[PDB]
Amino acid sequence: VIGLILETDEILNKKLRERKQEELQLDYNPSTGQSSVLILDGGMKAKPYSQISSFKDLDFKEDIEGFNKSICLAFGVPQVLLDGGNNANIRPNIELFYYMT
Amino acid sequence: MQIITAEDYRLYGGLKRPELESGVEVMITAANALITSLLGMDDADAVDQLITTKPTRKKYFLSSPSATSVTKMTINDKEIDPEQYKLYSDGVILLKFNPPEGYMDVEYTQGGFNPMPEDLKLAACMLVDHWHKQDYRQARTIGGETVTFNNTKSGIPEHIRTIIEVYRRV
Amino acid sequence: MQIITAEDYRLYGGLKRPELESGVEVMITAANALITSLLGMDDADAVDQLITTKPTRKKYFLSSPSATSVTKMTINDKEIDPEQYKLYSDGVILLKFNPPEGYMDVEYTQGGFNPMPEDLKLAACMLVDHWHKQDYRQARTIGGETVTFNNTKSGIPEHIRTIIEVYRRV
Amino acid sequence: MQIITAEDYRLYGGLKRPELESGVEVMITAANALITSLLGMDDADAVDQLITTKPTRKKYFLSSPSATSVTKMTINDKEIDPEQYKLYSDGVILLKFNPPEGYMDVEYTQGGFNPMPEDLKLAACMLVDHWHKQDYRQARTIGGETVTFNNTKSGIPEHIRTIIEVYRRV
Amino acid sequence: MQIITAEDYRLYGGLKRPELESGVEVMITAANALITSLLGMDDADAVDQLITTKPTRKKYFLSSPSATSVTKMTINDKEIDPEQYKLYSDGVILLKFNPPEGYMDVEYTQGGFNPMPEDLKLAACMLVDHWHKQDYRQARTIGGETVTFNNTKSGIPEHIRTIIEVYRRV
Amino acid sequence: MQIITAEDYRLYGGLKRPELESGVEVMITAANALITSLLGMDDADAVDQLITTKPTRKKYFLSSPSATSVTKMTINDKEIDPEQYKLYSDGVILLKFNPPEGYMDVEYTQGGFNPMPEDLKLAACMLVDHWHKQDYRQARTIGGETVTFNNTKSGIPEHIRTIIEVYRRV
Amino acid sequence: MQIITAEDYRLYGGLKRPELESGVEVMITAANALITSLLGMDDADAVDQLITTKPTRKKYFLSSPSATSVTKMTINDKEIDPEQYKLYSDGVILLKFNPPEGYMDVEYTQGGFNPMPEDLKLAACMLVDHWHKQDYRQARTIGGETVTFNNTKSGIPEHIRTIIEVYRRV
Amino acid sequence: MQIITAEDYRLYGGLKRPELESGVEVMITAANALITSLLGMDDADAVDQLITTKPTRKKYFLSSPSATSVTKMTINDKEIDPEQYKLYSDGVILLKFNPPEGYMDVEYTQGGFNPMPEDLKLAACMLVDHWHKQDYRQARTIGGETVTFNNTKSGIPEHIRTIIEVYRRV
Amino acid sequence: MQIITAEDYRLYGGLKRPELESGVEVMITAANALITSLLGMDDADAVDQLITTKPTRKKYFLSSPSATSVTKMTINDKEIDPEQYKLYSDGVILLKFNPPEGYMDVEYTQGGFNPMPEDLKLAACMLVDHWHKQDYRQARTIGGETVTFNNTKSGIPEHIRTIIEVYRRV
Amino acid sequence: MQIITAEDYRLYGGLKRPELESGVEVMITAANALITSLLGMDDADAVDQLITTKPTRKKYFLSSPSATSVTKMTINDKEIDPEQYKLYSDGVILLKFNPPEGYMDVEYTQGGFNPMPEDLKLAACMLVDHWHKQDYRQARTIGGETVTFNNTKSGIPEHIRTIIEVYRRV
Amino acid sequence: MQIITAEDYRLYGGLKRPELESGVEVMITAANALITSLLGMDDADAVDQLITTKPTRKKYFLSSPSATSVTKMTINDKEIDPEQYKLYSDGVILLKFNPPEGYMDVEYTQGGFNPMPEDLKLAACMLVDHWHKQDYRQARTIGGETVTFNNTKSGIPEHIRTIIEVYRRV
Amino acid sequence: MQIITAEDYRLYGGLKRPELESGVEVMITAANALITSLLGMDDADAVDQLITTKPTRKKYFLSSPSATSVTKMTINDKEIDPEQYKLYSDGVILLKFNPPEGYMDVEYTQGGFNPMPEDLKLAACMLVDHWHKQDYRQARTIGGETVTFNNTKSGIPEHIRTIIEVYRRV
Repeated sequence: VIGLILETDEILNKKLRERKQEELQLDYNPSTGQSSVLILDGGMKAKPYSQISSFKDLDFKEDIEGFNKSICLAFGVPQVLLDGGNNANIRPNIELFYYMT
Repeated sequence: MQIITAEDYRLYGGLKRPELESGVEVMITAANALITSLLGMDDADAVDQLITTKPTRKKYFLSSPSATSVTKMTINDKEIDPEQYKLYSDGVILLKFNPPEGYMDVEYTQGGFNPMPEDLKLAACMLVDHWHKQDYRQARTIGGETVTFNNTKSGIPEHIRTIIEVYRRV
Repeated sequence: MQIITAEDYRLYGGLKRPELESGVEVMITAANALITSLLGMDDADAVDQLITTKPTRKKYFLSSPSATSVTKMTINDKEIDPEQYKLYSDGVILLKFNPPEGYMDVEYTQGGFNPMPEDLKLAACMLVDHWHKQDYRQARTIGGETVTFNNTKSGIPEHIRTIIEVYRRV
Repeated sequence: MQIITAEDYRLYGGLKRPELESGVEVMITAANALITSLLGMDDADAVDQLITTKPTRKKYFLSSPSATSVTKMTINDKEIDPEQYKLYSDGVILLKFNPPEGYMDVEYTQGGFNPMPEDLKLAACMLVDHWHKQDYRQARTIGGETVTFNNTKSGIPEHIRTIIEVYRRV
Repeated sequence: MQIITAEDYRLYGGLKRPELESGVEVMITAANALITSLLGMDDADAVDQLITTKPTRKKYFLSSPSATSVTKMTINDKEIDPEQYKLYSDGVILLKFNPPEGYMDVEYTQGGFNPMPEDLKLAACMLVDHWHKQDYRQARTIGGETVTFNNTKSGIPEHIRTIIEVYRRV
Repeated sequence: MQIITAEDYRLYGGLKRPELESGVEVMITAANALITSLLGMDDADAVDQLITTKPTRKKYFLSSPSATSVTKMTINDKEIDPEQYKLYSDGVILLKFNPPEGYMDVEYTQGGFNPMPEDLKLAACMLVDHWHKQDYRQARTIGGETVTFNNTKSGIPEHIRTIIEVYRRV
Repeated sequence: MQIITAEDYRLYGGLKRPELESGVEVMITAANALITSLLGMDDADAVDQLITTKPTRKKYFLSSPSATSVTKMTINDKEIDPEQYKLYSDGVILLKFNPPEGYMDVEYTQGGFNPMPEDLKLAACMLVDHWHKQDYRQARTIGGETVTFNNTKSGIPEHIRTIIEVYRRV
Repeated sequence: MQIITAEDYRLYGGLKRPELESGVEVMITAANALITSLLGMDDADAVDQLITTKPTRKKYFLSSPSATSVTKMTINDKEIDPEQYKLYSDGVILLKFNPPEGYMDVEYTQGGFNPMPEDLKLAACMLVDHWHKQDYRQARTIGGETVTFNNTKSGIPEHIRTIIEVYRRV
Repeated sequence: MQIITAEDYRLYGGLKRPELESGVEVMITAANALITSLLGMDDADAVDQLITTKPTRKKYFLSSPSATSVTKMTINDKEIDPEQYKLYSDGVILLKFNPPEGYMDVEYTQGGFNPMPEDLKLAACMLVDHWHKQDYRQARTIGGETVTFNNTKSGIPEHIRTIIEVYRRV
Repeated sequence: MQIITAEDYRLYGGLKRPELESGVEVMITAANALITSLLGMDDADAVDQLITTKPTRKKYFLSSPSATSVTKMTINDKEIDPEQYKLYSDGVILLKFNPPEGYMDVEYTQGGFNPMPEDLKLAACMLVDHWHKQDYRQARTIGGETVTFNNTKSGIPEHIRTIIEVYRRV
Repeated sequence: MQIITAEDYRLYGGLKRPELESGVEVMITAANALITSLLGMDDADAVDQLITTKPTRKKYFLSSPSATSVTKMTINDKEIDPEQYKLYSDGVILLKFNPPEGYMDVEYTQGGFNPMPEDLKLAACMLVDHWHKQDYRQARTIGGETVTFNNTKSGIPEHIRTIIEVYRRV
Repeated sequence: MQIITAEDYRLYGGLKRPELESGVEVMITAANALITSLLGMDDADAVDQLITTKPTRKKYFLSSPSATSVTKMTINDKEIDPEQYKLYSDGVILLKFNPPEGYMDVEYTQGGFNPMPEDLKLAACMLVDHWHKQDYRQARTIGGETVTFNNTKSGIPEHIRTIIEVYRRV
């Protein structure tokens, strides 16, 4: 995860660059900071980056639910037995489980 | 600070006249002031600064990364003994305890470049040479032998610019 | 302010004539005024300020960061004793209490560059030299020796620009 | 206003003829009028101004920030006592009360540059020098000594532009 | 209007011939009419205007900001006495009452630049000099002393353009 | 129209020959025609117009804003008395009543530039001069003294363009 | 049409030879045909047209706006007496009734430029001068006196283009 | 078609030799064929065409807009008498009845430019002049009298291009 | 095909030597081959074609639009009598019946330019001239007389390009 | 560091004078310091570093990749024996255990280029040659033999830039 | 490594002096070091590497693809016999078993270009020649014979760049 | 590989000296190595390759498309007889059976350009001519006869580039 990507066409003293990096990270976090404005001097630019592979792409939940239903399918247990059911689910589904499986 | 002075400017060149020219005497001091103001330094024995403080933040950064020691520390008008905070190599100061929310007042002593780096000496010498012979133009022709000058970033030429940017955070 | 005067101009150059030229005499004080109005300064013994104030704001910024002290304080036409507010190194004034919502009236005394930096001295000398001989053209030649002049940011050339910008917030 | 006149033009240059040239005599007042209408000033003893009023707004801005004091205030055709409002350093006027919705009729006395800044003095002198010498072309050559002229912003030259912009809101 | 005439042209330059040249006589009045038509003027003793009117709008703007007074007002064919309206410094006319929806008919007298600004005099003189000398090309050379001419906005050069549009709304 | 004729062309220049040249005599009247068809005029004593009409529209715009009066008015082949409509300063005709939906037939007499503006006279003289000697090329030289010509907007050069455009809606 | 002929070409120039050159004789009529087909005309006594008919459309547009009158109208193979329609100044024809959906067959008589405008006369004279001389290259020189020719839009030159476009809809 | 031939080429210029050069004889007919193929024409007495047909389409467009008459008509192999269709001025043919869906076969006779326009005559003369001497480069120089050549659209120069595309749909 | 040969090349020029040069003899036939393979032809008495066929498609397009007739027809290995299909002016073949889905095998005889167009003759002559003397460089000079050559589209220059493109699909 | 010295600079050239010039003597150490601060090193016997620590991190990276060994490691003010952490070839240090959340204090000894690299030697010799000879302008002309200089990235020249960037991470 | 030495430099050229020049002697080894650190090589008998390991990964890539063999293997501080892992032609090591999650410690011996490619020899000779002759400028002239040097990618010129990049991953 | 050697380089030129120059001896073999490394070739009698294998993939591609035969095949450490796989014309090897998932080990013999193509011979001759003659600048002149050099893709010029990428995948 990245908050900012600042690049400069000139070399700016890795030790002090890293100190400023830490200061600027801690200063601009509302939990631990009291600043929200950047005045970049000397020609330093801020690259308008974007997240490459977001977590929203990995929509595994439907696949995981399918694998769970398939796993419960082989043994025979109805899916309502594992979850909660109404008056119209619990005893009919328990009867199916016992009898049929 | 005091980076060059007449002796080092003379050593940079091969000047034979015992007395420096009229234009260079003020030019040296202007170069020293401009270098120390570009880098962010301010020549001062001690500095007072109001750092905002929030809980769950146990490191606060001083303005000058060349801070020697903290004379006294204050959070909402109550001094804290030097045992609770420790100042590290850079301007970072770390607090052993968890500071209460409010405002922080620290008075530290600034010590900057006691061994003076030679890069800054060369950069200031190049600025004063850049100003003495009036070479801030895009190009200049003298009869047949002409010169076109280097690109300028933020006014100052490229070489002085790169030296400054190497040292432009103290 | 008063940055250069004839003594500093003559030290900058090697002028031999006792009396300065007709054009330079007014041009120096005009360059002084342009520099002092360009950095944000306004030469004045005291300044009156309308600071809007909101609760849960304990620090307010004065217009001139070169404020040595504040004379009297007023919120909604009532004076506050000096013990309840403290003016820090910059133009910041810190308020111990929570201000009631309204308007502020603060009168402070401006102290600007009592030790005058030589950066502004060189900048003003270079600007008045820039105006004396007409060095405000893209290029100029007399015969064969051509000169192409420097890029201009906001009118003023690169060198004056960098000096001013390094000192353009006081 | 009246910034330069023949005496200040002659002091700017080194003119030896007791009588000014025919062109410069009207050109001086032309430059004067152009600058005094270019900065936003309007040479007038008093000004009438229609400020709209909305409740919960206790500060109103006069057109000219160089207002010394306001003679009388009229909201919806009724005068207001001077104790109910106060005029600060800039053109702002602060009302103690909440003005009812409607229109204001304020008559204030303009005081503009009682001490004449020398910045505008060079601005006008350089304008009249710009016009007397036909310095409003991209380049001009006479034989071999060619000159390329400065970039022009909004018609006016670059240096005059930066001076004007430094004083372009009075 | 009448801005320049032969006397102002002659005092603008140093013309020695008692009689003006044939080409300048018509060119002067051409410049006078072009200036008055650029700014939006209409040289006329009185002007009739159809102002659309809507309720809850108690300020209407006349065509010419140099309106002296309203001779008579007609809204939907019924004259309104002078007491119900008041014409302000600019072309704004303010109505005390609430106008009914319909059409307005105002006959006002225009007074424009009775004290003639010297800016427009200089601008018209510069246009007529721009036309007599046929300096409306991109560049022009006579042997070796070449000239490269200034950029044109809407045909007219930069200097005349800036003067005009400083005064191009009255 | 008839803007220039031989007398005004000769007054524009300093021509010494009594009889005009063969080419200029046709070029003058052709320039007159081009200008009068370029501004939008069409030289005609009276004009018939098909204005579409809709209810809740009490004002209609005539083709020529230089219409001094309207002769007869027709909506759906029925005449309306002059007392029921009024023609204002521009080509606007105001309807007292609400016109029924249909088509309109108005015959009006155009009065165009009875006092002939001198801007059009100078523009047409400059255009016929532009055509007489071939001044419609990007650049031209004869030996050593070269000229680069002005930018052309919509064919006609910048100066003629600005004059026409300032008068291009009559 | 027939706009120029040898007499108008000779009056345009100052040709002394009683007989025109071989090249110009066909070039005149070539330019004539190019313009008369360039503006949109087709030189013909009468024109037949298919105008599509949709109900609720009481105005139809003829091909040539220079139509004098329409001899006969045919909608879906049935003639309509002239009392049911009227042709206005332009090519528009207005129908009193609602046309049934179908096709039209209108025969109108074209009258184009009975007074020949001098604008098109200069257009054709300048075209034939453009082709005789060989003025259709980007640049040309003979020794030292070079000429760079005007920008060409749609092949035809700039001035000819603006004249044509002024009349390119009849 | 046959546009120029030797007589028209000779009267275009002033050629004195009784016999045309070897290179021009082939080049004339080459230009003649190239133009008639450029415009879309094809020299042919009769043309067969498959027009697609759909119901509710009562107008079909022929390939050549210079169609004189339809010799015979065929839709799905059955001839239709000349009474049901009528060919109008352009290539448009209109059907009185409603054609059934299928395929359409028409044999018409083309009559193209029987009065030969002088525009194509001049265009082909300039084309063959363009090819004869090597005037189809970007520029060409012979000693000092250099020439920079005209811009080319689709190979053919600007002037021939504009004539062709004024007539480029027959 | 065979477009030029020595006779037509010699008639294009004015060559005096009886025997052609060594380079031109092969270059002519190579130019012929490049033209005949550049336009899309392939010199062959007969051509076999695999046309994919779908139902509800009654017209199929042959490869060469210069197909004078079709010899035999095959759909899914069965011959169809010539009474059931007929080949039109272009390469289109129209089918009376609805073809069963499958593949088609048609052998047709190509007749291409039996009357040889002179456009291709001129294009091939210009191309072989283009190759003979090295006229495929951006510019070339011999001493002082330089030539800048024309732009090249797809290798071949503009003139050859336009001729080929006009005939690029037969 | 001390990479070059007079002996290696002399060996780079062929300087016959036993005693070095005044300018190069300080220039050597200036280049040395600029490169040793440009590659990222801080010339120091030992370094203290505040490394933040998180659980599930077993490998931590020291500031300088040229770390030889860690004298002592301190997590939240308690040292840890050398047997439980290990430092690999680069600056990375591997922890056998899972470190509790807090901060680390590591004191390591830097060893930088014990075998002197000839790349940096050549780069520094090229820097001092670049500064001694006035070689930091875009181009320079001496009579007839002129030189335009290399492109500069971040002020420093191109070749020195590539050498540094090859070693700009130690 | 050791690529060139004086013998291969002298064989590359035709140098006649027995002793090599002072400048070349250091530049040779400088070029050697730059090439061997530019390709990614690092001259070392053995290398230790921290390879992160995850289960279901049976192939790990060593740092240097020129790894002759691996001496000892360590995963979480336990040695694995060589029978269980095999190192292939490149730096790839294939593991028969599934590694437990943790860290890897491998010590391998690198053999780099034992038969030394002549590509690197030519590249290093050309680079050291590029340096001896101060050929790192954009262009250079001595009198009349000028040379413009080729583009530089990442400092090193095109030819050296292509040779390196072809061998820049060992 | 071995493409040129001294005999083929001499046959490329017309060199008369019995012994080749000192600079060409290394340069020839450098060109040979560079080309054989550009195309992807690696001079080796046999090569071991790790091909990943997945089920339902019955064709795998060898690293070198010039593979002669497979000496042995190994999937998960078990040799497969030569009957189950067949190597085709390119590097493709097809498997009759369905390979189980795992890793594949094949050792094949590379045979590359046993008849050496003349294209690569010419390309290497042009590279060695490119390097002997320092033909690797943007432009170069000796006196007046200048040369501007060809564009370079990835360092190597256009002609060598096109030959290489004609053969750049073996």
